[PDB]
Amino acid sequence: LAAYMFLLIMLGFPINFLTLYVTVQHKKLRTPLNYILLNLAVADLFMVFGGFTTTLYTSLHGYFVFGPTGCNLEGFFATLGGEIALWSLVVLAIERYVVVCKPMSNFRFGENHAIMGVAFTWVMALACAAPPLVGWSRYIPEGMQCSCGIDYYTPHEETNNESFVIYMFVVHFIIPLIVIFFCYGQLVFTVKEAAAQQQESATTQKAEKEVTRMVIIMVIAFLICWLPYAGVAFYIFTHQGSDFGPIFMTIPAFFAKTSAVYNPVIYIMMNKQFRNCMVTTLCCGKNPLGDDEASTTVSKTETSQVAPA
Ligand SMILES: *C/C=C(C)/C=C\C=C(C)\C=C\C1=C(C)CCCC1(C)C
Repeated sequence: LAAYMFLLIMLGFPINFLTLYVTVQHKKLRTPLNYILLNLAVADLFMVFGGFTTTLYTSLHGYFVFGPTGCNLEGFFATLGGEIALWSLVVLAIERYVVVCKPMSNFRFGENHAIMGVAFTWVMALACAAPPLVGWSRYIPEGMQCSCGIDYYTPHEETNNESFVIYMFVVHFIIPLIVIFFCYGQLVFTVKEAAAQQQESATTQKAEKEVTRMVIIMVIAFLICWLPYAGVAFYIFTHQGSDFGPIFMTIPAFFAKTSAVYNPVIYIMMNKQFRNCMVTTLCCGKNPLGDDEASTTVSKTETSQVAPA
């Protein structure tokens, strides 16, 4: 595995470099909709803790085995490293969305709760600590966490798979999905809304028009894995290999390593710097005539202005 980890946690880093500069680039004016590279700093930098250091050093060849921990990009930083993306998109997706999901909540603060859902976030990182760590200490369980082996995992992996496949789900792509939908009914105020994510979505304060590329990606961000894998990930993680689920994994662990590709999910920058703009040159893009080179802070007295752009 060490060099599918370069094919594709290198080239993953550092075009997660020219991605993961960029929410340490300034440390942004973080957070916003680039909390996503503060969430996916602790989740696509930690997906390098991960695909360099320990899951590529000690981490799984390299090492090992080890353990370590959850494997631990896989148990930890792909909870975080995909969980956090499920979240980072129950917000983005559909941060059409946040702001019209919700109630724009104060004129902000349909920030949410996404800032404050960043405190929901470790709410499901103390709550993907809670089962998770007492997932391992449900006990061996601590199978491919500690072992990286067994022997609940398998006699009887159904609780254990059969609860977390069905435990993150249980709710985590149950209501959210059903809640979470609905203002993914701000996805029917979005299906007619790319006339809104176009003009209150090429123009709802922050980074957005291309915001509408919103949902070119964000339901292929749904789909990209998490349609063939909501398929071959639910049914996979009935788990049931020995020797065919894994292996098979990779493929079952490929597209969430081609969803460690925060590249066409930084542009989606977009998102702070595709608005500011309005202007003379170029696109990504915000009306578009030109789109530049305007707004900047406050968010403008001129030339691509003030709810800019
Ligand atoms: C690269 C390896 C990965 C991403 C390993 C595990 C993936 C998950 C625990 C996926 C969680 C999710 C599910 C089941 C459904 C909604 C989307 C999701 C990514 C949060």
